[PDB]
Amino acid sequence: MNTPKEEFQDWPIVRIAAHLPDLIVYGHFSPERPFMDYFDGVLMFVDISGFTAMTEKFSSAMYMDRGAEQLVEILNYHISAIVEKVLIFGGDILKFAGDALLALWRVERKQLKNIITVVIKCSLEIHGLFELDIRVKIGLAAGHISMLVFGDETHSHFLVIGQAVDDVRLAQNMAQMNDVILSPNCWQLCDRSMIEIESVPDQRAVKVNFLKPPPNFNFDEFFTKCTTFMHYYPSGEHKNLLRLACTLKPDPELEMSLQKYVMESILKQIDNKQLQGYLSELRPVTIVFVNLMFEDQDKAEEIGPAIQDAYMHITSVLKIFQGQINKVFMFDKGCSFLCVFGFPGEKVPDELTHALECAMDIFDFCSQVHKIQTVSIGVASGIVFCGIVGHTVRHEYTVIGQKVNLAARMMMYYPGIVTCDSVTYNGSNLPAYFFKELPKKVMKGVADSGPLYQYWGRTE
Amino acid sequence: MNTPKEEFQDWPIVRIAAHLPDLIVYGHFSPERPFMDYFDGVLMFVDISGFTAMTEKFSSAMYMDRGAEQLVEILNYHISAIVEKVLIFGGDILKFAGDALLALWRVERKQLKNIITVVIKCSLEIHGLFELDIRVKIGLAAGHISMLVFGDETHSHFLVIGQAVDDVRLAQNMAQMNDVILSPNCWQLCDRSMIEIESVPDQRAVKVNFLKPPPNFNFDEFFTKCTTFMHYYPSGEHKNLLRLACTLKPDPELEMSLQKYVMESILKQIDNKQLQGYLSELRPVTIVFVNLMFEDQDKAEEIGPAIQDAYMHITSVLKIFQGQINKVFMFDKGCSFLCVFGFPGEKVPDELTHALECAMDIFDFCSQVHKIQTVSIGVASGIVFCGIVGHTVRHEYTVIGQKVNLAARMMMYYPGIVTCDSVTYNGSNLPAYFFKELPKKVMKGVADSGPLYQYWGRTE
Amino acid sequence: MNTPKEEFQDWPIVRIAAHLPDLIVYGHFSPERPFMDYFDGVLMFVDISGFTAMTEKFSSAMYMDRGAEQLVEILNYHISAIVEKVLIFGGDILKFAGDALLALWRVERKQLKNIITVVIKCSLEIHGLFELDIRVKIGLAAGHISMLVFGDETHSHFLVIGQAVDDVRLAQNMAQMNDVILSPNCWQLCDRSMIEIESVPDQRAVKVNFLKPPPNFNFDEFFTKCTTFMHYYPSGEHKNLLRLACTLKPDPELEMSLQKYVMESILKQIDNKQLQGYLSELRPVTIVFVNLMFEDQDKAEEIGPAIQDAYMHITSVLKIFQGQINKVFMFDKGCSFLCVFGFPGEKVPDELTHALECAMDIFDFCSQVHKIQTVSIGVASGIVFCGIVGHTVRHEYTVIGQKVNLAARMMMYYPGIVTCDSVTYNGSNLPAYFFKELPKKVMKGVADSGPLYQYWGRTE
Ligand SMILES: Nc1ncnc2c1ncn2[C@@H]1O[C@@H]2COP(=O)(O)O[C@H]2[C@H]1O
Ligand SMILES: Nc1ncnc2c1ncn2[C@@H]1O[C@@H]2COP(=O)(O)O[C@H]2[C@H]1O
Ligand SMILES: Nc1ncnc2c1ncn2[C@@H]1O[C@@H]2COP(=O)(O)O[C@H]2[C@H]1O
Ligand SMILES: Nc1ncnc2c1ncn2[C@@H]1O[C@@H]2COP(=O)(O)O[C@H]2[C@H]1O
Ligand SMILES: Nc1ncnc2c1ncn2[C@@H]1O[C@@H]2COP(=O)(O)O[C@H]2[C@H]1O
Ligand SMILES: Nc1ncnc2c1ncn2[C@@H]1O[C@@H]2COP(=O)(O)O[C@H]2[C@H]1O
Repeated sequence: MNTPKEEFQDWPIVRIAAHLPDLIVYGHFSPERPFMDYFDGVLMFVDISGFTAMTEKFSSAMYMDRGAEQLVEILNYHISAIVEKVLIFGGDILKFAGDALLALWRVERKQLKNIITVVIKCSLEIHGLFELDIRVKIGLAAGHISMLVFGDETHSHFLVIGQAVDDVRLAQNMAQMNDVILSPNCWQLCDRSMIEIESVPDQRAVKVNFLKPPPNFNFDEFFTKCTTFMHYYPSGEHKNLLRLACTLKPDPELEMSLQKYVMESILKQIDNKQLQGYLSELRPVTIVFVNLMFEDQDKAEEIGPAIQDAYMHITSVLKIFQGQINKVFMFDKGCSFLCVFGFPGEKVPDELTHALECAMDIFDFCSQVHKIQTVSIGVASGIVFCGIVGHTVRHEYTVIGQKVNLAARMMMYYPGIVTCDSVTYNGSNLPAYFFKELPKKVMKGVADSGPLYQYWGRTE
Repeated sequence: MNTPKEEFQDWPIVRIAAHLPDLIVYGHFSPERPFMDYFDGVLMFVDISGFTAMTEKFSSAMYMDRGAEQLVEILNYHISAIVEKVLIFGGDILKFAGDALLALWRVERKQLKNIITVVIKCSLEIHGLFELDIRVKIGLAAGHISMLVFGDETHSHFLVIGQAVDDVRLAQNMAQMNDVILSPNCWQLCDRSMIEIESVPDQRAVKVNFLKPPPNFNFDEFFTKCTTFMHYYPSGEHKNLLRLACTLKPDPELEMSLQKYVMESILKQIDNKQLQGYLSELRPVTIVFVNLMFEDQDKAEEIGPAIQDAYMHITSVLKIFQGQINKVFMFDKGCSFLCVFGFPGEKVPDELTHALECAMDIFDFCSQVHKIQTVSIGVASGIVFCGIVGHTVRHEYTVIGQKVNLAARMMMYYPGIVTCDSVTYNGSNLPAYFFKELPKKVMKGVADSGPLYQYWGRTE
Repeated sequence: MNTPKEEFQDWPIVRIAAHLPDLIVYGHFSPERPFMDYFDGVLMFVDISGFTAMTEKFSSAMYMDRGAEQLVEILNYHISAIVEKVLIFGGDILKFAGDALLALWRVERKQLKNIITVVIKCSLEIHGLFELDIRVKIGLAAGHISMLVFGDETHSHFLVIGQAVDDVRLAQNMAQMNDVILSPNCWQLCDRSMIEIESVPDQRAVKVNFLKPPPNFNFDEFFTKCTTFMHYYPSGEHKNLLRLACTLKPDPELEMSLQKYVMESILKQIDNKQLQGYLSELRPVTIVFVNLMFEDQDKAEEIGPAIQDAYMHITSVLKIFQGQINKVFMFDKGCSFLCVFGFPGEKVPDELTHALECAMDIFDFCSQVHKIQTVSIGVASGIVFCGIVGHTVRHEYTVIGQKVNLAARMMMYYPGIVTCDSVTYNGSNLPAYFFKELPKKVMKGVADSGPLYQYWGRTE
């Protein structure tokens, strides 16, 4: 009797699971919204620099209208290699945002010290692959982490929250190219007998210099000990897989739960109802970047109800005005929603007007949600890259472009108002007195923004 | 000199062959129609219960318009596992019908006894995989089998015929969930020293209790002996394949012959001229289920010419009225054609009227074909699942739905007339006196049919 | 720590590289046009006979509108096997033209003798696979070879040039079915102690009879020695691949260079923006076969500037009149461009008129380019097969059909004018006095051409 090969089965549930972390795939938590949970872990925030500028260059004539295809290929080639290292070192990729990603090693509190060594080693190997003018910067944090899941009956979103989350962002932002930086708490919890560091001027964070293993040390054996504490590390018969999620079996209840996190146009491609090619594009869109600031953004039980309330109105007005939520994350200050008008299927003239009216509506509503202290929204319009970024086994739809960065910076440097760029202002069919021309601010990461405006709105 | 890997070649002929049994793929018989051949074998009829009800539930809002995708995935996950067991035990899957399938072990007469043991073991392992409220029922028969091939210059269809065929259906219909039932002849021919059974009240068929191997028995060694008699069992260099048909090589004469069995829209997908996704759908259709009854339905030489004659008119009127033959099989009483109006590409309003006029035409013509004793047709309209069901190496296009079952039951419980359901009646643009409202019958497998009607037709 | 499988990555650059030889993929030469380089090598020209006639037959009703699909499958099955042998013996496939291909073993001059033995062995094994009424004929040449690359800022084309190139064509044209013929120079350079031959009446070329290895000879060991001189032979960790090009890594500069050789509609399919199926078709087109003759067609430095100049005008007028360059090669006499009107996306009525006006324009312009001695153009219209031919790892878009051959023969047998077939003449919307009915010539490879015409043009 034969024992024939089992071909890998690439069921729709497995293709769905590529777009999600283990934290959600194996989370089995309540469908109630907001849902909050609490755990401990180590966070790694990896940023490739230089892709934002490459994006502008891939629009030029030299790429012969295959700029989107060439961009996603070279990006995925590099990002895939980082993803592989994260996964092989036992991490869970939570989200991709442009040319960056955020990874988590969730463990019980007593194992944080040893897992931090693992993550530092991972980071140093990652820094290694990049010895294309592209550099990698890495921020690490460790400690208490909260998770929020918010959404409605057909869509779900998650976020991680708390000091470790704020810390990992602060750390990555101080990093110079090729630095691995540790949060203050990460450095207080780490195995100091092995991690040689250098102080960072005016900061309590530190920079990793090198690993200094002791005499009998064997990283393989140590790693193996750490894998006792890693619930989903592929092992035994599945030690040849990058993710346990590759073995997920059809299960309609689980699939119903997981698909709510994934955009409809992505589900269409998963379902072989649309060609793979059409989601990689360089196309004119409007970014609407919404920031909600709270009194205490480390306190999920306070902020979760507010984010949910805001989300319920945001999703509804986006639907009216033809926009979509591409990504949500916690900033240094606030919960941000990266919203996009014009992407795969949704398109118009008056797209600009709609973006601005939608922004004002979100501003007016969210400003009155309990516990939201300040709302800020930046609106910018131009050619941006849209596509699936990452590795075959772990990837997400994301946007990359100078206008994405400009909207984010606008929302940060002009808090409490709705701002737009010049493309949006000039292009909109709105009268000029609905706007106010603003003082020009020098903005981290922005060469020349062009004139900027506040959308003051219809009256006053 | 290198000896590089040969990648599996997934030629169009191999993709075609997935839709057909070895009986046709390696049959090399005459292109004349009708063509009849005669052999012996063991039949297995496997029915999954519960999918029909799942179908109705996958239309509900909870599935978020991915009901067809979710249904076919969970169905294929389960059906694939049954297919694998059948193939590994040496069987040939003849056809899929909804959530059921029919498999054949063709052997010389002296080997029936030993092959029945093989098939019983297979069935018990199948019953095993299912220890989703889904149960499996299995009917087994053995003896003389006839095959009919009928068709025209561009389409071919096959059927198996005779007492063993009637028996395998009777056996499966007495089975309670999880039973394996043997036909009377199967039980008379089997190795009684090993097969422990229980009598079935008012029946000569029996139910399998267990296998009772004797002292020196080794199933592997026994199976190996049986494989001497199995012409296409994958072996040697190809022992890692589920089917020898996976090695089929391009051959335009053979492909021309085999494609005649496969629907045009399936050939389009095989040819990479249409996306895979679009054939899985939950869509409103009309089923027209035609039953032809004969004086002796076990006698191919009598019934073959009649089926061919009926087929020639059916295919032509279906073409006029935009219908298609989805499946043909022998019932307990008769040769049935499962015909569908509205599926992938063919669609209209007046679809209902056309279904009814086509049905009446088929009824009038077939009632006058020599040797057809009675024609019965059931017409029902609703949402039905349409898609490719089975395993990657062996699968077919089929339909599943409560309206498929209702049409089949109508045709059986109201013989000699054309009947329709209420959806079809109310929806048709035909005057009401073309119909007659019928007494309601309690019908095996039908909760509440709604009012039913006879299509009496234009005059009388 | 796991070491998971790396799945083959089928990046867009690798899919591009399938359409090109190693000569271009790893050539890294100047973007200047014309670019010429010089080397030595052995050429093999392999022709399958019989596919041209199969093409006409795959249009017949028996193929049930899947003639293109069936044709490309059976062709690729056979051609793939020839490709594999060429690659495993260390050759580089330069181009496919219909059911023929041309392969190169580039080596330093001192190694020509031993490499010729390798190529003869390859050819004898190829002749072996074909012991479908299809025969294979092989011509071999060896010596100095020039390469020309010509083109503009977005398209590139290459050619090989010189006596060895002329010789390999002459040799293949004398071959009877199943012959392997050596050019005079090939026979003068080969290892005569091992290659037994037969003279060819009125020719200095010879025919291979057999290999006569000496006593201690071991082909494997000898082959291994020869692989020292083969720059890209897959080896070590990559000894299981048919081409090193299968390992190519994303590199936007390299991809920008390589894509210029590949048709836009092919790049669309590579990019998963169009279904694979649609490029295999049997469709009515017009072939415009342009031949440029030079005083000395073995002298790249003379002819390269002329071909470039001609190309610059040809590409521009083709664009106006909706045609495309499908292939370019050196004939016995001249550089020929195989141009096609009507293929995937480009289509009209007046297609015929346009083909003829485009032809006349090319004729008038190219006749005045310095060093072009004579221009000849044949225009023929009918159903031709268009599709990707070859192996998964090495294939190209090409056309096959009796009308392709007829246009080529017209251009050769009626030099110095523009000729057309009867389909083109009758179909064109041009007045009859724009033409001249020509004497009928018996033409190598042409049963009955129908009446032929000179397109005399508007005036005289
Ligand atoms: N896809 C994306 N998702 C989120 N942010 C992005 C994306 N592309 C660019 N950016 C932002 O650009 C911002 C600039 O400031 P930061 O680097 O602190 O934070 C950065 C990101 O939030
Ligand atoms: N693993 C360690 N344990 C104790 N001290 C350390 C360790 N690694 C680095 N140091 C540092 O030795 C450093 C010398 O450089 P700094 O001035 O940056 O700050 C000093 C300490 O922070
Ligand atoms: N795809 C299908 N093909 C044939 N029959 C079907 C299908 N789906 C449901 N049924 C029928 O529903 C019928 C009800 O009665 P039986 O179970 O005896 O026979 C059953 C099948 O013939
Ligand atoms: N393999 C066998 N050989 C002989 N008798 C059998 C065998 N298996 C079961 N029996 C049964 O022993 C059974 C006791 O249960 P029943 O009353 O169902 O019917 C009786 C016989 O049919
Ligand atoms: N795709 C093709 N490319 C080039 N030539 C072709 C093709 N199909 C048929 N032919 C030609 O038919 C010609 C007839 O003469 P030759 O055999 O000398 O050269 C042959 C080829 O050039
Ligand atoms: N390898 C070889 N070395 C020398 N002579 C050869 C060799 N192979 C064949 N011959 C031939 O012996 C041949 C006898 O046949 P021909 O008349 O064709 O021409 C003669 C020579 O060309």
